[PDB]
Amino acid sequence: KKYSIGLDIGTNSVGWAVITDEYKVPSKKFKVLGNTDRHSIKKNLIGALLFDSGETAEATRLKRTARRRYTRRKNRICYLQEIFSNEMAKVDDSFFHRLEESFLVEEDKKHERHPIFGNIVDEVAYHEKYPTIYHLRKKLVDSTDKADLRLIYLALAHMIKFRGHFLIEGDLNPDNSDVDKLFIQLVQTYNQLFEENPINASGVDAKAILSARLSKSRRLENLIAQLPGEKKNGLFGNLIALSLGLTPNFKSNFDLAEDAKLQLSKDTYDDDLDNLLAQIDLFLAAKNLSDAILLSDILRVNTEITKAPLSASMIKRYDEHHQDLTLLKALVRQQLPEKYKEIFFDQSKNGYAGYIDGGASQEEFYKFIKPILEKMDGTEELLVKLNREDLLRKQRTFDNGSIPHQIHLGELHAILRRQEDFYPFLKDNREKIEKILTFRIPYYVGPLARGNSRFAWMTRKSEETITPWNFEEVVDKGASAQSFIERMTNFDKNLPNEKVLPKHSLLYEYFTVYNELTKVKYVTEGMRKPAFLSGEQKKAIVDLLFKTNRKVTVKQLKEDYFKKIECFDSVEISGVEDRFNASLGTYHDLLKIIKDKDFLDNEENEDILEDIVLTLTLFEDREMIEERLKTYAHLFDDKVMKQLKRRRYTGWGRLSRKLINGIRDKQSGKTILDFLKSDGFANRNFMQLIHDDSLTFKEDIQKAQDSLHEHIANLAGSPAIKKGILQTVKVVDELVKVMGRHKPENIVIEMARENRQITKHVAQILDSRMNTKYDENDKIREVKVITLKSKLVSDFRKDFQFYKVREINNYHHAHDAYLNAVVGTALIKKYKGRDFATVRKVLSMPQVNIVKKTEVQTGGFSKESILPKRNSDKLIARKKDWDPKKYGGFDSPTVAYSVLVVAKVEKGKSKKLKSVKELLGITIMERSSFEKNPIDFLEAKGYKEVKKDLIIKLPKYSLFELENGRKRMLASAGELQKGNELALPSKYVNFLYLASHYEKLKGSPEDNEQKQLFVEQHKHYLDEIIEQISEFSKRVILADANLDKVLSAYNKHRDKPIREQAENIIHLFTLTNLGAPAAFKYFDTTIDRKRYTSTKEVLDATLIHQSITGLYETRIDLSQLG
RNA sequence: GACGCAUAAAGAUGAGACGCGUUUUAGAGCUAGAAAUAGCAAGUUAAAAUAAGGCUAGUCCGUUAUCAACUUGAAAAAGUGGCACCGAGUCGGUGCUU
DNA sequence: CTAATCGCCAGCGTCTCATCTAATTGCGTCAGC
DNA sequence: GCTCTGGCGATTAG
Repeated sequence: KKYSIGLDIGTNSVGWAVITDEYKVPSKKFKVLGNTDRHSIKKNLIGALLFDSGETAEATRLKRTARRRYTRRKNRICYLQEIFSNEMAKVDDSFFHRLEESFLVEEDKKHERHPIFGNIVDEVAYHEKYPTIYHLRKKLVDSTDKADLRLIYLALAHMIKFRGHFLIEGDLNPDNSDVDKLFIQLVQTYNQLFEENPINASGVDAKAILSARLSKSRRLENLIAQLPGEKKNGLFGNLIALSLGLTPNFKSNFDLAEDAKLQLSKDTYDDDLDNLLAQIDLFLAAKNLSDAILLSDILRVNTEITKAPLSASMIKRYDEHHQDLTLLKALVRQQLPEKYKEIFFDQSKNGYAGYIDGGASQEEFYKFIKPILEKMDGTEELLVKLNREDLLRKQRTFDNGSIPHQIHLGELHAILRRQEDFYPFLKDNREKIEKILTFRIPYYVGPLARGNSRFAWMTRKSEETITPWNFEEVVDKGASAQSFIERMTNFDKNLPNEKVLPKHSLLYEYFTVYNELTKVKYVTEGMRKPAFLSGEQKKAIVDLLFKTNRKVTVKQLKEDYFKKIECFDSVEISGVEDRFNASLGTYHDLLKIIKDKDFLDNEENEDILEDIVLTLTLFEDREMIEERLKTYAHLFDDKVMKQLKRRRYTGWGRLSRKLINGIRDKQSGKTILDFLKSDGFANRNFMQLIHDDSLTFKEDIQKAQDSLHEHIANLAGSPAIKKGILQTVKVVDELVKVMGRHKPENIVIEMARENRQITKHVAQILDSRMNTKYDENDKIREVKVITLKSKLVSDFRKDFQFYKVREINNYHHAHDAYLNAVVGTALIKKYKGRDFATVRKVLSMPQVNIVKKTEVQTGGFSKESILPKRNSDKLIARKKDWDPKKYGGFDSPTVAYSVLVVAKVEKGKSKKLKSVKELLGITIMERSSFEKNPIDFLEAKGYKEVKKDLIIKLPKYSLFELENGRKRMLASAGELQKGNELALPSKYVNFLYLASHYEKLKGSPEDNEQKQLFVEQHKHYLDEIIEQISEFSKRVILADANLDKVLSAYNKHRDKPIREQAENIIHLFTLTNLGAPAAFKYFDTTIDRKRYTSTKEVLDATLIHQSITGLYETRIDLSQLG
């Protein structure tokens, strides 16, 4: 007996079929186990498996990072307390305790209920003097009197905890930048640097610069309007750098210095001055103007007598808010009394009371209040403010996302420099506080673990706790920046032990250029066939036409080389379009940088180069590059080092160094490069050298050279296709096992992926898994593995009237797999099947094995939102001591699996034990506690005298079978899902597909009237379809109300055309599809869903255990338990 | 079938940081009143938590992938279910055979 | 003191750095013959 | 040669 397997792979399904030799599906008699009353089930060999798609590991990553940002921040404050503790032991020895316990309710506090002062009068006075924290910060910055230590700590902690962003490097001075009339100093500097009496346009001032946007479309208009220049730099060649930075890196005018090379504000300025000193300013005022623009974009109050602009801006905002509020209140009271209580007392709307106490944002408040004041009188200023987002604003909003940290730090400095006079400790350890504020872990060091994390790579120099003060004396920076890169680069395919070489490297470029050049097929009149060049000619031509220029075309090789002879016009070439795809770029760059010849041509020096290009590829910071290059300082001049350290390379190659240079034969003593250079009159390239038996370069690879999951998990692609592939691999294995341990003859695969290599990998995996019997001479193909496109099956489907609709049932996966197998087997035989009646019989079969994979749930504990306190038993505590009846908490957890527990429980007024049997919900949070010791766990839950052996665990999608062939799957401890299929006969499906798509052609225009005539003489199929649906829904669905609503809805619309009627009959199958109930739409009526919330009807049913294929089964009669 | 150079649109993993949002508490409400109530005044901020927690005690870990039942085995992992013919409402009927 | 109904709710925006994959073009190779 | 779908708080009725 010989058979064949057909498969169809997807993201949420897989379909399998087995055909013997005539496109016929066999049938067999399998046996069942358990305490039931069955012994044999007759099953057909075709079906599908259904699961739910996997998901990427990105979201989890984000959560992890967020965690790491709350562990460090809480430390950032604790350090500060360590510096204040002793001093704070003298003023109030309970300040920190109250700050810690402020969250608890009034009764759980073991101290006073006022955090700061411990009094009522002092607290009220403090809140009255400083309405906000910004008043306190500005007062501490600007005043000169002795303050209280508590206020200093509060201000410092508020600045340390919220510390701005780190996107700008350098120094920023708000005092010298808030004055935006500096442009006159720019004009006078421009006049003094270039004496030609420049002209300018009067009318453009600081405010016009303020309104300018980052988009160059408005920037060009601003620059042409502000000054009509006299030269290229005047128009836009220089002012762009002054306004924002020299973003272009190409010469706009020769007069800048020589060319244009400056960039924006980063760590490059300290070297970019080398561009200007050679051509000695506007470059100093450019920074001031750019800083002025970028700082006045966010700050309104310019500095006159204050060193704190941010606090002044916030105070001004607060005062304007108060004034606008009182004016609006008075006017609204005077002109529209009826709306008053609607806007200032109701929290359920978007009024002012819903803006402060409710949950509305600025946009909703403005959109709700604009029409209210639109029809009023005396609302011009408020209306114009509402269009600029300045009406009744708050201090802490989203717009604060663009505050640099260099602002915050500035204020901190001031707050110390005064109060250090009265407190010696502040002067003693000011630098500690600054370092606490402005310390960040570099992105190339990562976590600071001690070998217990699978994410870290850091290497230490000693053994001691790591703090911001002794960071650079415990951790190692070069050894960490090296491992940050060495843990991601590829290995050499030929030898899986060596690291690859950087893409730009002298050895690698030599290999590439010689490999390309050695196969030149030059032809001449005298020599009719393409010969191969000799070693000395290559050695001459490489330096003649490669070490002097980087780019060479065909003309250069045809003319320049043959100048010594007369055959320059008689040599023709082939295999090159117009140039060579190789160059000695690194050689030319090092020649320009070093300006020396012998150091590059000498072989003995190449080792040094092998490091000079290595570091320039690994590191990215200037400091570490300089530290590594310090070793070779004496080799070149200081100017040479300064110009060299500005060169950066990226990328990596694919061939290591041990293979290109370092391995040689024992009978020749030459390396691959040597042979490729001087093979002789007949030359061979890398591919011919490596795959050669005359020299011992083959066996070296063989002597230089595993579970399934760890090999699957290394493919490239989305995890969904990986899940599908892993399922298919096991489906094939079980199918092989079932039918007598005889391997198939063909396997036909078809992929279907959406957002020609994954198919080649799956085919490789299956072929390597199947072909094991290895011959001894050379290689045997016991089985084949065919690959098929998706067009052929679709054409065979749409040509012979084998239509399909996906809304009826889940039977189309198996039919697709069967058709794939049939078409492939037929097609690989001739180098359109026969007896189509067999195909129709197979596709009209009522028995197909559809199984849904059972799974235990994983994920988050419960819903992420925190709910207000209320008296209920569904609230989950947030910490252990926070009782949800006083602080709120989470609700609606997620269950992992359920358990069938049978035992006694006290009940009734008599307080007596009664036998009971119920399900239970073991949440994700409680899984470990149950699995560690179940008996105690569910004895503390209420039950007692529990039988140990009768406990059964039921994952999601467990299958129960009830009376009259009614199947329900399980979804939770208190909900069920439908589990049956509808097997509609083929003729109804064929008619129903043709009725739809009525207005659009399906084939030739001359062969379409027959389909119409068919639909008019078979119009009366709709009643039969409705009767079929009604009978099925009466037998297995039990949805009488929805069914008799659907019946009336259909009966009311019998006069509509056929197209709409059929297109809406298609919509009615949502009532009978398995899975979760869903709401569908008829013509105009809407039908709501019916959900099964009672799970007590499956405790007397039969529990079915199923295999992945679905043919092996186990049945348990639950009526005998108890 | 696989390997080394010449290409412009998407993804897939890991690291370092900002700005909001939500819960509880603090910021003394007044007057007419027997009562349920009514009239007025105020509103912009701060503290703590941000998966319950763990031991290996780190300025570290805790939402990805894997998962029918029974027998052996801590785990790794290994094993367990007859064949032909006629038919078709979720699979039946007949004949050999352990 | 439980079973059939109808209805409402679910955390979200942004910035820097590094390493891998891959479909088609033309280049010359092996695998084989 | 060449190859979306479970939880939760209300309603009236057996």
